[PDB]
Amino acid sequence: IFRDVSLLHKPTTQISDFHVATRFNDDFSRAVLEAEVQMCGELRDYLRVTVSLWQGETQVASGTAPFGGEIIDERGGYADRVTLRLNVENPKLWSAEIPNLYRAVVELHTADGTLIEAEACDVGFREVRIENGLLLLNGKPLLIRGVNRHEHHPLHGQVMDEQTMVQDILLMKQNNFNAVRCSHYPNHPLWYTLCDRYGLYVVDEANIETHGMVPMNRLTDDPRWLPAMSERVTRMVQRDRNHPSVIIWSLGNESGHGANHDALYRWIKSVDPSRPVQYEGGGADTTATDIICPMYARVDEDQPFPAVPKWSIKKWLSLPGETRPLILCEYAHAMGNSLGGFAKYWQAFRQYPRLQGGFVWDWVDQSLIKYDENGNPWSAYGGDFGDTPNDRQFCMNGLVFADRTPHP
Amino acid sequence: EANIETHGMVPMNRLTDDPRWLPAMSERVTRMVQRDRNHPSVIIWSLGNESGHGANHDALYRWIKSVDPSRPVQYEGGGADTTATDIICPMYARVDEDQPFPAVPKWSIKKWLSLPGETRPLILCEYAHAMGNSLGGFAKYWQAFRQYPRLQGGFVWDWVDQSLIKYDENGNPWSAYGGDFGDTPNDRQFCMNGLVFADRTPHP
Repeated sequence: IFRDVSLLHKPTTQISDFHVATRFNDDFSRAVLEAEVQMCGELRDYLRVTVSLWQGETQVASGTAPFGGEIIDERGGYADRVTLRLNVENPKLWSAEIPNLYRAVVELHTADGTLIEAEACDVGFREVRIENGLLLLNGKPLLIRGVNRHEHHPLHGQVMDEQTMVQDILLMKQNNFNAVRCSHYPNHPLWYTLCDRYGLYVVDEANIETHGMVPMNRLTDDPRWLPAMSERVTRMVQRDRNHPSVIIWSLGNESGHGANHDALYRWIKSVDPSRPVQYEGGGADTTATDIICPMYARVDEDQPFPAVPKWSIKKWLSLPGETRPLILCEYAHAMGNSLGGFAKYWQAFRQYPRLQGGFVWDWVDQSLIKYDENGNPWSAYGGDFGDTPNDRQFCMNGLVFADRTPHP
Repeated sequence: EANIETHGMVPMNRLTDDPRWLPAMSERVTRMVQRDRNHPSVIIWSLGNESGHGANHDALYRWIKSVDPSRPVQYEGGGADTTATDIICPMYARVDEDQPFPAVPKWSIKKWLSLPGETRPLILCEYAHAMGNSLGGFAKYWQAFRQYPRLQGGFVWDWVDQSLIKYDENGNPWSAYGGDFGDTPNDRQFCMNGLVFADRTPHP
């Protein structure tokens, strides 16, 4: 039990879910905030919902309505849902450069003004789109200066705390990073919130990795695993969808390419078209990814493995028929005395538009603390716990040591 | 290639964008086609050279496509990738470095292909200026050509030296060039960029 345990007391008639969405006009001078709310319990005509948008102390917009959506099909609509739309003139936009945030409050009350209960979330106005081969944020094209980060503490193992999160964030921002990839599973909830607030772009990734199968595909191509996989994707989305920092969804990691991915990718697109989906498995440019997102592709040299070659990044883009943007999910393996050639990458990124950066691999060394004959600590690695079988140093590829002290 | 080059106008477009030259231009294209269309060796039609990019080109390019869809059309003027060419066909674009002149930059060839929205093949109408002691870097080109599919080669510039024979005080011949005929104004050696000398003897 490595993350928290809580108790939540809800009213009988409550808010069961809600989502936020923001549309903009051609120049972003106007937006619409759209909130869809669903409730559970008995539906009584005196029930209302109010969604209010604050900016600080200042209420910017508010909307009130009673349950009951628009007609959706031949049987009608959702009586237990309501969608409000608030107009916001000249909204302050969220970005990693300036994390403009608003507060959204969702009140479930009766008409006489009595509050049954309230929920809330931070809201960031931003638009994410792939357009014409480019990935845009609020209309301009990003250049991702990112890194992959695992949830690792030398002392606590995989238990995360606010202090650690924050440290990481600040180091990253201080060091010129824009974004982080949740290699390779959904993170501790607070993470998104901090990113939302400090300003980092986040790629949220499903907890699915079947690297060790042969071939890699074996389960992901099997309909019998479809359900299990399905839950790893869907729940992630239902949970993190309202955070502004999340700009891209990822189907998992190194699980080859199976029909299960294709389905899940389509699912997402249907459910939340606000973000792009990416998946590297099976060659990095499959039908299950909106972005070419290889790992360890060289700048100028090709590595043409059978079935799944890794072309030089500059070349990959102009392969016949290709038009997607390219962002490396992992590049520049930072294991020990490393990072040679880092600049070559930076230069291509800067010269080719469709090369919108990448995620360095990785943030922290996954070393653990051990103690000697005199209660003296020391950094341990693969196989140091009599662990079998093991990959030794392979767990140390960070840019910073487990204590958060930097490697050169 | 059509006999049309208005390199010396300012801007380059000046006549090719003028409806009044449409007819004249038109005949330079149409007659070429009517005459050479049955030869198998001809695989691509070109609208001319260095005459910028005008509405006259667009029309003529469409004409050809209509009349003889068996071949592609190419024209470099106006940026090398206009709407009047089926192929990106720049001249002197470098392999790896960009030359971003206003209006008509010359991107590095590897980069040019992946510019957003671009999908045509790229073949250089002129590259590797073979003037005098030259051809350095030739290999860089060959290597890109070989690594990138959409880079289907190019045309070196050029075959023979455009030098002419003159005779001395004793009926001895010698190779003459720009301005050697009291010619004004002139571009001197600029007429010698061949891979072979005018006599057809090779340069190294």
